[PDB]
Amino acid sequence: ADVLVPPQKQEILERHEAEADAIERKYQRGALNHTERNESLVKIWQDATEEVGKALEEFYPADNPIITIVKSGATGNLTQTRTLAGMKGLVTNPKGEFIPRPIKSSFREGLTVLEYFINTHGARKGLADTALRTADSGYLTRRLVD
Amino acid sequence: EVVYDKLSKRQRLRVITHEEGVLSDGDHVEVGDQLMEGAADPHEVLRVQGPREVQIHLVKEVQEVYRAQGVSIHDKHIEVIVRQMLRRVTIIDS
Amino acid sequence: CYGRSMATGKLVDIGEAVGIVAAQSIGEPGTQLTMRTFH
Amino acid sequence: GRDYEDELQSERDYVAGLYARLDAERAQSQRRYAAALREHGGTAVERDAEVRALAKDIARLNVADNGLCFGRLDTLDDARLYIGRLGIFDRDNDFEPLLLDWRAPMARPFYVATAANPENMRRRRQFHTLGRKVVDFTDEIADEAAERERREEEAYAAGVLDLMVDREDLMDDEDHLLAQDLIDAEELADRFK
Ligand SMILES: [Mg+2]
Repeated sequence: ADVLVPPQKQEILERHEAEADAIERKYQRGALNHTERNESLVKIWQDATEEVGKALEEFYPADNPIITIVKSGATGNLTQTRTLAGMKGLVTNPKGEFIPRPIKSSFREGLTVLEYFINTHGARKGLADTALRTADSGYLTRRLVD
Repeated sequence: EVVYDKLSKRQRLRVITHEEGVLSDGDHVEVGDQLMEGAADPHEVLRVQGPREVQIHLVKEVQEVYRAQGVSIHDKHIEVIVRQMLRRVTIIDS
Repeated sequence: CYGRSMATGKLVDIGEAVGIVAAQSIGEPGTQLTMRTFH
Repeated sequence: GRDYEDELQSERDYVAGLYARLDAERAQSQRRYAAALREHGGTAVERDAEVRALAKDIARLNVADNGLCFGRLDTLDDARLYIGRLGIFDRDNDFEPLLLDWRAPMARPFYVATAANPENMRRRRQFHTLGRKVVDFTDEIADEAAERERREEEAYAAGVLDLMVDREDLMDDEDHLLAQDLIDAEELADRFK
């Protein structure tokens, strides 16, 4: 009841899903290739996430605790907030690649199962990448000190 | 006149940036000028510009890299790692 | 030539180490960057 | 030809519009990749992924900035299907195909030229564009060092790893993953050469 969902959201998703259907056609109609199709879908859903973000921060009040925790530079971004109240959005394969099946559900509306079994890949990937990042940093640093 | 005629079609050109399109013809280009969008060779710059345009080049590049990623560093910390890369000369003539 | 040590705000003091400070300042945020992949 | 001239000019306007569209998408992807590189809000993996993706995109765009359109395939059925070395669609008008890719299945009839055996193609114009302007209408109806080098690099990376703190010395919340058990000195050397 302070984590607010904007009401201009479902319209958006239906519009962009119609666009995605048009692309599915342009793929079945011999008019396009797989990977370029997935790229197009990615473009569309990124645009949709941006729209959701702008609408959200155009709808939240000015005195909300969350927006006040953010706008004061204390903690967080508007991506975290968008994902908590809007739509997590696209996520990654274990090979880094995106998936054209996005996550149209937030951490408040409640994720489904299969919108939740694709959110793990990147999590484990990152929890493993952190160490390699630290290693390359230590390498560069030891060299610059040498 | 000098010519660099092995220019891959992959790389496009240098954007003129004259107030914004591909490098034009019959245009002025100086000694220290580029001809294709990318990164040059510090050794090229040293052989054709010297030890004052290659150091600047390195600093500028490293700092613009560190600047397009959300980080804030000075240059007197980059120019201490550069000074330690042009303190030796290869001797052509004893 | 160095100038002022950003820590103090005044001019740098003779005998200070400034080649290590640079390496640390640099390689501290090296985690915040876009490294190559690992696959 | 007066008609040839009027056409050539119309096709040039069409290609210039395509190129302006391309430039707009180029600036868009560039800005998006920039502002994802800087902050992106989220965590590493998604940031790096979006970055690599928009980089692929900027490539896919620029690669075709000189000689985009290859020609036309005006079909028997009072219809056109332009061609080029990329894909471009009108996102508004239900993705009507303005420019197929030379790989597409619908763009295979750009290389079938028979003695009147066309699939559904009647006219075919292979444009002689230079880079950005249409010209022609073409109707077609010592293995000693390396050892020490690699071994010294292996040793340098092993020292790098031995330099970082270890689990017997950590001051963190809970034992997490660490450089010493995800990659080996030898790969940490391979990936800097
Ligand atoms: Mg902790």
